[PDB]
Amino acid sequence: TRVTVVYLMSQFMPSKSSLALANIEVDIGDIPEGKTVTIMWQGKPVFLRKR
Amino acid sequence: NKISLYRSYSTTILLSPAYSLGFCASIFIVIQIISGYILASNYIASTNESFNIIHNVIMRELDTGWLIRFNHINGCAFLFIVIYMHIYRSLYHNSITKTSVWIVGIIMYILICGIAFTGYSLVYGQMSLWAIVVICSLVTAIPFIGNKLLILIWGGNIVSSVTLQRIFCIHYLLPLLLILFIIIHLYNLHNVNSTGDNYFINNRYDRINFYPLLLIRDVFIGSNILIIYNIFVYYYSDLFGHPDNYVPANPLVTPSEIMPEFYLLPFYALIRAIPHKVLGIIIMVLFLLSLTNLYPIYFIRFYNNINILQRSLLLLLLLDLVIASKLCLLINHYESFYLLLILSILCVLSHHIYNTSFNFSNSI
Amino acid sequence: NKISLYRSYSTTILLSPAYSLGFCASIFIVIQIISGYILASNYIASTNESFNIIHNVIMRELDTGWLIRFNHINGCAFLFIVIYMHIYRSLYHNSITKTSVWIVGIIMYILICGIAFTGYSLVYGQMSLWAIVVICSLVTAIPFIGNKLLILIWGGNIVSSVTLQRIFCIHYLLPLLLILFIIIHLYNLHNVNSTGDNYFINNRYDRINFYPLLLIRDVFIGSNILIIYNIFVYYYSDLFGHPDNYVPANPLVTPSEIMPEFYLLPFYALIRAIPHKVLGIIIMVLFLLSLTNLYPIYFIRFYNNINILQRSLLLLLLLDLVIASKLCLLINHYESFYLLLILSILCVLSHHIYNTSFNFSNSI
Amino acid sequence: EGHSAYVALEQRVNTRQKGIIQRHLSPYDVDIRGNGFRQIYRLGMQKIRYFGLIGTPCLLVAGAYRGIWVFCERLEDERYWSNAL
Amino acid sequence: SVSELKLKFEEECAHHHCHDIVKKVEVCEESIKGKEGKNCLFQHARLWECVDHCASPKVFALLK
Amino acid sequence: VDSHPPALPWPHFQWFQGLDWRSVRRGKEVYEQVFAPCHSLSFIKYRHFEAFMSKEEVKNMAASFEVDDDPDEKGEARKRPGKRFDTVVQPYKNEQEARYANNGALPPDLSVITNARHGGVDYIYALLTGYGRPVPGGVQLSTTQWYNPYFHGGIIGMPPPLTDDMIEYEDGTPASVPQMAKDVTCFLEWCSNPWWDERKLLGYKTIATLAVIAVSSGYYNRFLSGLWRSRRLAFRPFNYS
Amino acid sequence: FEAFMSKEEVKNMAASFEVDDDPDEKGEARKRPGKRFDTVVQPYKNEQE
Amino acid sequence: MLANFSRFFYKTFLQSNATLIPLTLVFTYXXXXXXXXXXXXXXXXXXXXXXXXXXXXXXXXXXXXXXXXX
Ligand code: HEC
Ligand code: HEM
Ligand code: HEM
Ligand code: HEM
Ligand code: HEM
Repeated sequence: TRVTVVYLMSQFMPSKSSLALANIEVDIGDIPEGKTVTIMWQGKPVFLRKR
Repeated sequence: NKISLYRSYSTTILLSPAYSLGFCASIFIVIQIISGYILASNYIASTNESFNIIHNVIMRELDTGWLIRFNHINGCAFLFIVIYMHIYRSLYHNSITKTSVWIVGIIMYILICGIAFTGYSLVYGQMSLWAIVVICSLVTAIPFIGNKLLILIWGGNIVSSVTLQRIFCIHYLLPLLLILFIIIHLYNLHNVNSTGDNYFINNRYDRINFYPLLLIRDVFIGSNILIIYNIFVYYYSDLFGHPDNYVPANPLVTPSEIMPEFYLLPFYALIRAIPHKVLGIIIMVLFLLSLTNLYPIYFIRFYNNINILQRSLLLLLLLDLVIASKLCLLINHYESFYLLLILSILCVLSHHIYNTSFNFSNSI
Repeated sequence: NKISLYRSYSTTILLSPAYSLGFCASIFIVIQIISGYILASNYIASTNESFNIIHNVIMRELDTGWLIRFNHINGCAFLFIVIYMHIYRSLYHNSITKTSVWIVGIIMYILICGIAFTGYSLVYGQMSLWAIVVICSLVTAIPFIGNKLLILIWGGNIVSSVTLQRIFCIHYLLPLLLILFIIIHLYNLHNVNSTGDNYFINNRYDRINFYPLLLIRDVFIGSNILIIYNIFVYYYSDLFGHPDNYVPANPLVTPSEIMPEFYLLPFYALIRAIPHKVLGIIIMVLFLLSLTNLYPIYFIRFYNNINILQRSLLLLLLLDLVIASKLCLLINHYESFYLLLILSILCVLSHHIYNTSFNFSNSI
Repeated sequence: EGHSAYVALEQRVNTRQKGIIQRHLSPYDVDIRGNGFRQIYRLGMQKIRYFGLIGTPCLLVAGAYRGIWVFCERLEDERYWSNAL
Repeated sequence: SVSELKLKFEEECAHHHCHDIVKKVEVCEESIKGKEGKNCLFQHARLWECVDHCASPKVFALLK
Repeated sequence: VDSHPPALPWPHFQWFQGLDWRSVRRGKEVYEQVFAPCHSLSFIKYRHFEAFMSKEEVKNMAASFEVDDDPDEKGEARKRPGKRFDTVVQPYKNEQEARYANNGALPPDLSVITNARHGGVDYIYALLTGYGRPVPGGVQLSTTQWYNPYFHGGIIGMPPPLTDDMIEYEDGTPASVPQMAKDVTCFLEWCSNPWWDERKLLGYKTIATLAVIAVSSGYYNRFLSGLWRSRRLAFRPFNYS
Repeated sequence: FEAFMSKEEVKNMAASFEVDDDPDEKGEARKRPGKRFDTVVQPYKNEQE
Repeated sequence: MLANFSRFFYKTFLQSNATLIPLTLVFTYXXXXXXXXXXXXXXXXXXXXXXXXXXXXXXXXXXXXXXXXX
């Protein structure tokens, strides 16, 4: 019963694909001081600024 | 044996036309079931092509898919109107004494609220998306599991096609459980009979055959109610809706005002009048649980009569609920109305449905 | 009152392990309901996304979506196997005397055949599409209103997305009506009780309490049959299927051999063995209607006992049905098997279930 | 249970019972192995005899069908091997 | 290479376990000469089904 | 009817045994170097290869290709190196294009191929190692048709895809035609059923647990039946002359 | 538009525009004149544009 | 047989649900969930070890390193 409940519930967890786009990493050693760079992440464009 | 059909069940002569509200509610349940089954046979649940197939395929390619959709919307609205009148009548005539009928009714009310919410979600418009977002954010306040549970419910960090598919399946399933609970509702009522205008213990010589007199009365009242209902399906088809739901949902853009359907506003008010999220959730659960009559269980309790004071306070309850809904939606631009919203909510939370004989006793 | 729980229902002591087939069928109905509800929460019905959303989303994006799908498939197959064993036992022990139970069971059997067919239609593969086409070609043979009827069934001249969506709604809806019919089945049985190995009229001193002995026996037999079931789920997942259903549907190409699932093959045989399409339709309808016990109604009929000749003939009926299924599949290439196909079908149609006491009478 | 069709039947048909004595042992005083091998043997023999009886017509008809099946199968093999299709 | 061994095994199996099928397919080859619309696809399919029953597994055991 | 594929002992058709994963690696190599341009794997993504390949190897393999990106700020189309989450590259733009590059034939998608053919893995093996046989009499073969006795009808539009020493395996195993056929069949078995080992393992666990439950419940049923299996009856006699 | 216009006028209006067609023999892309059953022409390729 | 042991065992564990329930939970965990399940898992992993995915990945990294040195 325990494993069956856990398994039926696990059918409702996030899909592996959604777990692949959730985390991304950017290289901050490329942007110089005072420059803002735009990237893509989960559709919403993201600004990285060297404040 | 036609005679045996007439005498199968008998009731009191004091059934005013106000006792057809259950029949009207059943009519609108039937209309909802049929129109929803017709809609679901043309529906695809997915963020890509949900809003499109409602507005471009169902409405504009079928002969009267528009009429089906309008029937469904206004049937939900009128089902809630009739249920509210039904509850108000049952409170007026002290029908809390029909314990089993009342408890099944409250369960059915909760189910129908859930059905309405999950249905409104399926139109992947701006209002649907952001109502889901707000409700699920209220889910996030539970101690020690708000984020795990929220992720499980949504299937991710964001509403998506899997969320739409879950909602579609739940919306399809729940109304059938609702039909079963309606059957149980009527079974209990037949077991304990009806109250009428006044309560009397009548022998068989003072009761009348249910059929066909009350069936014909039900037909008459249902005909009038359907006239009133069709005056809205054909001439005010979006009076109960919000125009922002005719905009395809943008997860990046939030609407100016997020207002639920008019039959959920009271609940929304409870959320807005309680600054603490956990306290708001607790108050919501306690409210829904206190509408029932599950305690005391083994202590001896019985119900006495109802009086003019209680009926006047019932009118006050109605007033407070309506004002609370309106104010809850107004407070987004006008901060001074918080006083009146809180006052109305407080007045609602302290309304006596059952006068407890335990108010009077002595001390050891 | 635990004692009152024990004695609420009593049965005979002659319930051999063969009388747990109803419980096994209940287990598989539960499995199908749960698996189907989980699948539907991830399913989109269309000709552009259906096949893809099963093999690319359900079975590869979830942790054990493949396991859920295999459960659904093999649970359908084993439900049919157990139901056939249930029917065979009912015929062996002359359980047609339980008139209410038998009629409800036949209704449930027809409903389950419909559910299985509509579900198999949802995998928009080659076999699904072409089975739909063949069955509908059977439909269009109705005199007068056939062609129009077909259009209404398909919503067009071909199988399309709307066809898949209505099939999905039907597949979702029907199993719940099946649940209600199972409840009625059990209610009637508890009204008339179980036959057992032999029929006796027992007073309360000769009967035993149902709970918990028969529940424990049901658990034991259910665990054994679940072992057998799971052997197929994990190691023979595709044994009860045709590989051509893993090819996405191609309306321009017909498969070499169109064959239905093993549990519908007998019906298919009844169509291959009757050259005239209208005659085949009529004979299928008469076959289904004749499995029931709805005639005579107001003529006095009662049931006698069953004997060894009848049991041997029942075994012969099983043999003939199996042979007919295999031959109706084999006739596509080899035309000399029509002789044995027709012989087996004629033998099946001439099997006596109820021994007509009217066989013997005198003329005026 | 008192309002059931089988209870009604037993009340209509059977008399008011009298003079019946039943003895039951608690399962804690009964050995599960007590009558195991004897019952296994007896039931196996009974089922062997009974299935030998009621299975004979099916066996005979299956033999006839096997003859027909062999004939048709080899006829069709001969047809295919000679391009007579 | 394993391909040469495969061809050798196929020849051995054809001439030692499907000799009757070989004779039959040779017989049917003569029959279709001149006839219009006739082919030996079925007979050759039977031959190559018989041959691979014995030849194919052996080769399958010689590869990693 | 066509030739029935022989039944061969595959390592994953054995007791307590699963996919080889060495055959799967080598079959991935053969897929990359042979039939990547002709056939497609619509259901396989680069991150799926992180089962027999290392994370960095998968990352480099993904970056080796180009994928469509979101349109430019002016709406212009773009290309972008692939990532883990992107589906492998399609070989053809649309079916017509495919049919034009294969002389009217359309190479099917091989994502579930072993599940889509009768006797799947064997069939595929029997299909690939069956191309050089003599053509039967009375059969007319075009310039783009070949005789394969295992294909439906005996004539196929796929040129013999495998030749000896065509691919240089990384682990040094010689790439003969039967070896490469075995490796691609194992790789396609993995593609069709990427859950083989987990399925077998869950099967063993579930059967064991159900067996425990069955033994215990059978004992308890036998115990409870003891009350009735030993019941005794006695009838008080009448007074008869 | 065949609700306040005539069939011929709607046919000419539809034919006045160019609608994407199914690819040709060699793949690629084709465009064909509009017809009654075609949707009205979009003004932009994609949201960014 | 084992009369004294039977009495002791019954009086200790089986007489009360306050101890029988913990006993059955212990049996569930230590003798079913980490004894049959995990044991079959380990056995499966051990039999099929020369063909393991881990083994394949390790050999692959080794060969890649060896090729990179040329
Ligand atoms: C020259 C391009 C090309 C290459 C390289 C190629 N194929 Fe094919 N393949 C085709 C075409 C074209 C077809 C379609 C055959 C038909 O339908 O007649 C096909 C058909 C198939 C089929 C379908 C057989 C059936 O029964 O329908 C399979 C399986 C297959 N190929 C596997 C492979 C494998 C494995 C490889 C790598 C060894 C491969 N192919 C290499 C072009 C190719
Ligand atoms: C099984 C019966 C039902 C089915 C299959 C069903 C199905 C659907 C479907 C597919 C939709 C989306 C299509 C659309 O939005 O127009 C929908 C919307 C909706 N349903 Fe139902 N429904 C059922 C019963 C009910 C019931 C009983 C209610 C209760 C009032 C209800 C309330 C709603 C609401 C409020 C909406 C959204 C209204 C809107 O479109 O703006 N449905 N339903
Ligand atoms: C689906 C919505 C509902 C339907 C279809 C429904 C239907 C009915 C019907 C047919 C009756 C008997 C006829 C009548 O007296 O009007 C009835 C009576 C009653 N219902 Fe409902 N009902 C619904 C919701 C509710 C709710 C939410 C409650 C609140 C607890 C409720 C409480 C009662 C009571 C107390 C009675 C008996 C009143 C009396 O005779 O004194 N019902 N209902
Ligand atoms: C409400 C309950 C059920 C729901 C919601 C449901 C839903 C679904 C869905 C969405 C599919 C398509 C997904 C897939 O093919 O894997 C499906 C397939 C299927 N269902 Fe159900 N189902 C239900 C009950 C049943 C029952 C009772 C049966 C009969 C035993 C059944 C038999 C099938 C079959 C045979 C298939 C196709 C098998 C295949 O994919 O090859 N379903 N069902
Ligand atoms: C979903 C499929 C079915 C389920 C779940 C089901 C369930 C049950 C159950 C639980 C019982 C009582 C336990 C037993 O005696 O085995 C039963 C008895 C019975 N069923 Fe069904 N049944 C199904 C299909 C059928 C069908 C198709 C028939 C054929 C008309 C049928 C005829 C009977 C009869 C005659 C009995 C009583 C036998 C007797 O005690 O003499 N059932 N069924």
